[PDB]
Amino acid sequence: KDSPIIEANGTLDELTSFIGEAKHYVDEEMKGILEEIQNDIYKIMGEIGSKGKIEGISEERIAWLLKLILRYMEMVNFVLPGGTLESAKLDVCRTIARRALRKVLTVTREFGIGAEAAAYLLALSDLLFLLARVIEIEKN
Amino acid sequence: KDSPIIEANGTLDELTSFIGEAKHYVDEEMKGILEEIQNDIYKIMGEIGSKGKIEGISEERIAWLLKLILRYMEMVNLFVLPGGTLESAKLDVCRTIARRALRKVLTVTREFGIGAEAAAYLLALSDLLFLLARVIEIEKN
Amino acid sequence: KDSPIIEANGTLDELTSFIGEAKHYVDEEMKGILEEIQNDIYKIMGEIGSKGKIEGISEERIAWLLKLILRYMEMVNLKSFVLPGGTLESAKLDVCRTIARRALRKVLTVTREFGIGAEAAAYLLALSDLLFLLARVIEIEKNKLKEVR
Amino acid sequence: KDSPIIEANGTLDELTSFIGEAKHYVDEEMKGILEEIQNDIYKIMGEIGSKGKIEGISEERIAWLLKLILRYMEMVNLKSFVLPGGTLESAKLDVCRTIARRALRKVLTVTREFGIGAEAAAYLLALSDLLFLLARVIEIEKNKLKEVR
Amino acid sequence: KDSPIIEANGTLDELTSFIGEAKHYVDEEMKGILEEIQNDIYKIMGEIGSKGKIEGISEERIAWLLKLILRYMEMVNFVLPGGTLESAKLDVCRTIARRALRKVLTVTREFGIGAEAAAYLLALSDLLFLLARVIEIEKN
Amino acid sequence: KDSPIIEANGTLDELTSFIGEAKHYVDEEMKGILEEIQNDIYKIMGEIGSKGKIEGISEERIAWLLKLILRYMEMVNLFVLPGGTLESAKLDVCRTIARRALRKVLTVTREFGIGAEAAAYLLALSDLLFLLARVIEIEKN
Amino acid sequence: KDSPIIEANGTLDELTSFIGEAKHYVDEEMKGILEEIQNDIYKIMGEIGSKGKIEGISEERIAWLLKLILRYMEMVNFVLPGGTLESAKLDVCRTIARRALRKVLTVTREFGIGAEAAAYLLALSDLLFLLARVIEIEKN
Amino acid sequence: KDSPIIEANGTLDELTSFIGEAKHYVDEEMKGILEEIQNDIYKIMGEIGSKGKIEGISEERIAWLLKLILRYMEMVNLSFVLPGGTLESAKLDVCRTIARRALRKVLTVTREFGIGAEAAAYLLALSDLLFLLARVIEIEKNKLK
Amino acid sequence: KDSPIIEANGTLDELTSFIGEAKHYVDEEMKGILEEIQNDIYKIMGEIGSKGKIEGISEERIAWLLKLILRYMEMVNLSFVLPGGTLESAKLDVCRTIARRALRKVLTVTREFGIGAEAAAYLLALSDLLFLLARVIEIEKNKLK
Amino acid sequence: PHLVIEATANLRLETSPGELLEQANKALFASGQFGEADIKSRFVTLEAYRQGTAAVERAYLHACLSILDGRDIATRTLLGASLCAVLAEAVAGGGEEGVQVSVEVREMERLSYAKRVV
Amino acid sequence: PHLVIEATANLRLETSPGELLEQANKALFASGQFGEADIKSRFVTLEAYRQGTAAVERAYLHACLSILDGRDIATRTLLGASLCAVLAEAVAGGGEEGVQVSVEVREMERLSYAKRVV
Amino acid sequence: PHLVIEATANLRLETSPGELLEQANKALFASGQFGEADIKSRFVTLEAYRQGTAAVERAYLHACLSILDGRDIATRTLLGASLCAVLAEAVAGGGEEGVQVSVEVREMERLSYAKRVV
Amino acid sequence: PHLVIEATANLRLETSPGELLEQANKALFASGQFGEADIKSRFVTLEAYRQGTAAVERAYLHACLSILDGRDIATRTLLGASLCAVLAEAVAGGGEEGVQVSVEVREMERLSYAKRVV
Amino acid sequence: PHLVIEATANLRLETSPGELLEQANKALFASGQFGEADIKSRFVTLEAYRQGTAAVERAYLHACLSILDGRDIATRTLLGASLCAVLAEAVAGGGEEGVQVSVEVREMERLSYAKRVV
Amino acid sequence: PHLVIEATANLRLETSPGELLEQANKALFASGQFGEADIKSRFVTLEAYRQGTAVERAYLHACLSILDGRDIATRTLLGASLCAVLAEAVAGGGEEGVQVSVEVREMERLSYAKRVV
Ligand SMILES: [N+]
Repeated sequence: KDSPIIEANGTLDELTSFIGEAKHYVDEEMKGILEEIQNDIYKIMGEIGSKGKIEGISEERIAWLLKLILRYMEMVNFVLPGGTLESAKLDVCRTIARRALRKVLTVTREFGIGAEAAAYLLALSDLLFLLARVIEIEKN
Repeated sequence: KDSPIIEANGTLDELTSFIGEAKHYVDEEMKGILEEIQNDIYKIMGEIGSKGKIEGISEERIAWLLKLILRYMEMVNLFVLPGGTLESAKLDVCRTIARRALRKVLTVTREFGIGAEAAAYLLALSDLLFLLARVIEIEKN
Repeated sequence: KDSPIIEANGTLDELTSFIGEAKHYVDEEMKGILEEIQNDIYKIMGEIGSKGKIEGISEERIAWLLKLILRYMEMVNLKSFVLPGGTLESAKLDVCRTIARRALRKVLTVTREFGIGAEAAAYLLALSDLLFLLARVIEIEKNKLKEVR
Repeated sequence: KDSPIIEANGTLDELTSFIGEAKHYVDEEMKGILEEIQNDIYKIMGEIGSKGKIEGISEERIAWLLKLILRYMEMVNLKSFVLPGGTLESAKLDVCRTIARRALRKVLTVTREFGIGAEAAAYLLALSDLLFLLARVIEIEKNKLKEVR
Repeated sequence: KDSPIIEANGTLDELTSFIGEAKHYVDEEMKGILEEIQNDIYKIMGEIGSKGKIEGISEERIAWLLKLILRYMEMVNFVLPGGTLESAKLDVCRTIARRALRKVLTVTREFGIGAEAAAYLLALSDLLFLLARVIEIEKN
Repeated sequence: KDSPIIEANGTLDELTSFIGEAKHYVDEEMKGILEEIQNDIYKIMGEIGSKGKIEGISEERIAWLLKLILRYMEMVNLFVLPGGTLESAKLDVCRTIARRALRKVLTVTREFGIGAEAAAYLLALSDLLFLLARVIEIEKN
Repeated sequence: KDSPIIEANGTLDELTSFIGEAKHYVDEEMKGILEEIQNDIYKIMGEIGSKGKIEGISEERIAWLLKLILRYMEMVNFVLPGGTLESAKLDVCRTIARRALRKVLTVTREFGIGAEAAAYLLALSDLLFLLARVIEIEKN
Repeated sequence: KDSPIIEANGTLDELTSFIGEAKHYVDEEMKGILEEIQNDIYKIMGEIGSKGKIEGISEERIAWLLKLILRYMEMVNLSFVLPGGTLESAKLDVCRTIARRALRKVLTVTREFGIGAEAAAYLLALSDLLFLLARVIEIEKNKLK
Repeated sequence: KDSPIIEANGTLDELTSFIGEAKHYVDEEMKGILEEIQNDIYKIMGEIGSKGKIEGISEERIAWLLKLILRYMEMVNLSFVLPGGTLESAKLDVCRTIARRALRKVLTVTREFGIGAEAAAYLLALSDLLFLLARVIEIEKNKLK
Repeated sequence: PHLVIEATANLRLETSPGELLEQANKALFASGQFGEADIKSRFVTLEAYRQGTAAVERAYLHACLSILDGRDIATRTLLGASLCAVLAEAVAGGGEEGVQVSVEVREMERLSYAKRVV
Repeated sequence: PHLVIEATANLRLETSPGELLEQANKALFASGQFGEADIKSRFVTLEAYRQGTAAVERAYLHACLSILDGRDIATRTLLGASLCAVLAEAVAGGGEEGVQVSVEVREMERLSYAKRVV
Repeated sequence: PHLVIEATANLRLETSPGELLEQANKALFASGQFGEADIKSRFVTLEAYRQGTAAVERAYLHACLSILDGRDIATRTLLGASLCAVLAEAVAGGGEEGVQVSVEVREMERLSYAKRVV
Repeated sequence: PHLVIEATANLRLETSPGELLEQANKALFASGQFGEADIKSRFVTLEAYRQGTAAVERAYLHACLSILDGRDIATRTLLGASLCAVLAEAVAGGGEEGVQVSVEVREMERLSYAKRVV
Repeated sequence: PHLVIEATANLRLETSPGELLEQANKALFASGQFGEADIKSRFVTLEAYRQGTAAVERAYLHACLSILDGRDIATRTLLGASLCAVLAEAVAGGGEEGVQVSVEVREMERLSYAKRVV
Repeated sequence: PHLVIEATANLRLETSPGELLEQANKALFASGQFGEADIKSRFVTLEAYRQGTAVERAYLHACLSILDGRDIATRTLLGASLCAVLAEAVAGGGEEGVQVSVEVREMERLSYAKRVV
């Protein structure tokens, strides 16, 4: 397929792989959340890789991210990344999510698809920041 | 010193470093395989960094990957989420980094006409890494 | 706004995150050094993200890296090329080294297009050299040098 | 949205409209054939207008045209080039033939830029060949072949 | 003059010529309508050919098309073009009107004139579709 | 096989086909004239399709059009709407198609340096067709 | 620095120099106004020359021009430039202000800075027109 | 009068002029061969100069070069040698390099205008033949560098 | 097979062919000099033709040209003169201009591919030497135009 | 699409606001560009307004049609012309002089647009 | 940024207009793009409205978010999606069928924009 | 041109809405860009509004000027600055802190624009 | 042009190989692209073949049409489709499931092509 | 995809042509690029062959894989290398010296390609 | 390089197919483009063939496959060289002239694989 498509799909694949590594360092609630995110990323790769022929994530999936963001915002009040080993993994995933976002933005600009996926990745990176801070705050 | 060369060389360096990390999470047999792969990547970096002046990997090295691919294909019934175990997650990461390196090498091949064998190797590598990751999950669960 | 800026800032962010992970695998002195590096990267991100409007790293920060490089060169006398990741700890540093190089590539693009970030680039180059040395030192200490075949 | 798409769809639309006019000047069998062609063109417009998202004509539709072409070739044994429009009826078909060629030119532009519509193009080429034959057959039947001077 | 101008004027000339042929196959009411349209097209060619120096059609002419469209919409409830010989002529004119529209759109994009003329041609093509269907419906 | 050649050739083919239709609506004298014109167009298509390798229309053919133009100019007092009669409407259509063909041939002339005589012929043809259309309307009303 | 920056700064410098000449031909009230304008122009050159690093004129400075414009509009009801020697100087300054405006507009289009400065120069040119007419009207 | 056409025609003209000089230093057999080549070049210039309107050399002319190449090949069995072992063979080495220069010009015409492929093939074979003729003269005189 | 490489190689080939012709009109000393130059050109063609994969001429070869330039310079003390005072010197004037044509082609390769600078220096010095050799022949025969 | 019609309080109409909205929706539908259910229109009476600076009594009528981008200039112009004709015909009078009627057509960014049915 | 929410008078909401505006502002803030004090939102009830042409009872809910330009399409889309989720959840019902909820995000020209604090 | 001024209900002004609209129209005319009769302005009081998320009492004042495209950035900026000065001066106070005053200038597509005088 | 038809030995045809070639040549001539005598076709029976990895018995039929370059994609596609129709209709059966019929159209380089009549 | 394997009659293989084809098809499927049923291979023994001009006994083994276009150079190169390894391993010997094994990968034009299932 | 020569069964050659293959390889070597051991040729007799639609006809076709990278002059010369060999090898066949043709095609060098066992 097209180079921007290949690069976007590949970087999304890298993202879900790093999340797949991170989910072994968090508790069962966060593990459940990360695996839903992996399912969403797989859905996104389908849409992007097929240049929009196959449907991607719904608005509801973004709405689901917003609900979690609002939840963890309640717990979180300039810090170095990786206060703990666990939070460090989520900080890595966060930056990979932004890297995937940049790749998807190129596809959106060129091909006019993946706007919803881009929004999802942006919100995801925000959630990952929050999750990393919640872990650190619990561990003082 | 061309940017595509530098980018391809750098991303190959990143690949062998992540493989260097993963090999501490696998058994002795798999560690042996990953260290052979690290040596192959060093040879590839030599060829690309020299713009084809230095010889790269032999086709015997691609054949070696192909042998291992045929071998592990039998213990894998080919969709599941990446990172079933911590160990297999490490290999899934390496696989995606191998694909990233492949994209950079492809750019070199199209612009300078070198690294076609290297690119074939990396594509084969990425498929093997997928299989190794699935094999680990199976031999654990 | 500018894609090269965004890409450089994003990749620097990824670098300090991987360093954030690695610092839990090294000893206290190296942890202290890695955390100073995280602060330097934060300073670099502020300058790049602002296109040279907010001040970046001072030349003293580069002098600091060079001091450490000279210190650890005394401990590393390699006869050959070695495979990355002789130990788990050194592998994390090798990963950080390559990400630093990837960050350097992005910052170089910014320097050539906008004329800012040369000192930042110099810092990243020296950082990648230091990370190589630290990786090898750890492997020396545990006798885990794996020479290239 | 895309001008080549819009132009190809518009010209296909013009083709089926001229065929729509011509079919009132031919006999029942030819009318039936021309109406099948109108339906094929409608299918082609749906695919092109959607940039290959909705399925276009099947290969069987091209096989169908080829069957008719082979059938009518048996009836046409021209020794020379002929002037278009020996009769009023055949003139309408000659007009349709040239519009089909104009449609083919527009669809070819779409194929070369978007990589879709090759089968549609093949269909239009065969259609123009069939329309030539039908025009001549009518002129044979009424003995109105006007050879080029 | 300029090539896009020449092409637009020529295609408009082709349009009014095809309408001039069609008006001999319709009844007296539709004939009256088609001849008004020919007068409007002549006005448009003046504006386009003079690159905007001479005034083109007024908003009222477009308003006149809208009134007819709303009228014949009342009578008309996916069909092959050319159900009758008469309706076939109007279907031809419709497609020529769209071809003229594409040519005028190029002029509008390049020279910033003929927007009103483009709107007129779009509405005209809609009216011609309706007129073709009304004829067929009366003839069953 | 160049696109401008193909487009010019195709549009000339469309022109002679519409003339082929119109000639069934005119009297014998006019039919004779239109069939001579169809022959001229066939000769023009030969030259353009061959990129100038084959000879086109002679200047005698342009002179012939000019003779007819001077002739019919006298029975026409040169603004009226196209298609006064059904018959004249057919010629008005042919005239505009002749102009469309002229635009395509002009593109060929400017890009390949051939077809200048063909273009002059088509321009003259379009003027004659205008006159024939008006003459029909006059000889009817 | 960059050529558009150099050209904008230089033309602004030319503007304040011509104003500096003109202020010796007007009365004390207009002289006070022109010298404020020279201070504003100096502020603008700082912002433009530093490519936006140094702050330029405030909204209040534009508001100050508007107040003067509204004032002199009350006194002023197609005339040749330079009815008097004095008004001729202000007419010159007006046209130089427009020339500076064109130069600053290029900088704004290219570098995204100097929009406020451009607005100021536009309003300034209007004020200078008014001042020139007020002088002539007093002198009949 | 397109520049690549003019340059290709001009260089072919230069080639046949140098061959015309060379043929006064070779024996009668090679002189006859060189004059046939001059006639083929004349035919090639007509085709290129007319942008392919006039027919160029035939496949038979290329086959003729090949027959001579095969003939003189069995006399030559060289390591690499310095050009111009003798005055006579030096003249042929010059013609060979002019033929290659002509080939380069013709290749530009072929790539841009789609004509002259056969002509280009002819010039390539010609340069091969001229190489052989040169060595044959040197071998016969025992003057291989 | 990049066009500038092919053209540079081809023109160097033309140069060594003309030198090969010229060496049959000069005395034994200059003939020996011209043959060394032919060997250096062969080495240069290997480097350029391989896009720098094969080593080209050394600095020593340029220094050798310079030594000869200094040697023949003390024999030449010219106003400007017309080329080809004698038949023999005319042959060298031709080679000098071919060397300059070769230099131009090599310069394009250097600017585009970053190789051949030494080769270019060699060809520049060579053209200077050939100028000197030509005048020396004319001075000795008393035929300076 | 979304249509907003603004009328100064001193404007007299030949029909009710409701009837005017119905006519506008029928005209918009007659373009053939939109599904019937997608045409959403509203009418606003301006109670606090000033036209110009002169002490003259004036009334105006303005409409803003918002559509998703993607349509060409011919369509955008036809929509504005259609609406303007409907609005102008609806005007009985107002103020001490002629009534200015105007219609804008603007485009909403499709890529970022969000829509749901509850 | 400036947010306008328009609701037809026949639309039933699960919360008050006030509570809805609060939820919208919290969602906008959660994007991380804006300072708290910069989010200005307003709610409008449409009293004179028509949806379509059919004699069917319908209600709709529309929002327009206006932000200064400079943000990328990902951000603009996230803002619209966030708001659309908040609005859709707030809908209890209306009319005789489903309720169309829509959100536009538009960009204000930053270069010409004027802002002051008094 | 069309000017809309929106003020929260808790905003106190130094003058009436009417006087404010008059001042705005005089400022717009003083730009020299428009015919007197073409300047149409309206004032809206926001009854249902929320600024931010904090439990703080705040008031704001916003204006949107819509002009036909074609004018350069200098003119668009001057218009916004002129209006912003007029609005800021009109503010007496509101809420428990400073009042945010803002002005947007937007461009209407001229090619598709429709205007008539009845 | 040159046509090669390959059929697995287990493929059952409706006619002889010779008649299939005649039908293929007629279809190629009906394109109007070639002089009659220039159409050269050959048929090959494959005795050693494998399709896929499964144990199921399969038959397949493949053709490769080689033509001089210069013709457009419409012509190349029509030639392939025409040949495919002829080949498919000639298949009676073979193997234990469906028979895959496929046709490639490839282009020979015209510039370097050599042809002579002896 | 279509694979043709050509072997000189004097070439000795370790396995039957049937088994070699099965190994080749398995290797192609391991690429992950093709559906199992789409891999069609055949083996041909050459009876009239010449290699070079020397009077030395020589055997060679050659394969040509044809695939539809669209795959990148890495995939093509991998496919070639995979097949070459399989063929090389199957060689037992032949002639008086080494056996040259070669594999070409070529691309069929996808746009004009025709396929049917009967 | 790989050369395939196809001859209809009714074609009469001046020599055996083996001799023809030897002449072809010699002509190919005389191009100077290939190593002797690299030139591989094969001959095939077509037993099932049709030419045109009407008549006894014989034809002779060759396809030369070479690795890409050589210019059009070289490709055209290779084709013309083989065509001369093939044409001269025809003694007759059929009731009319014998069409002889040669294609030169290019194999993609980047993806090409080769090994010596
Ligand atoms: N070929």
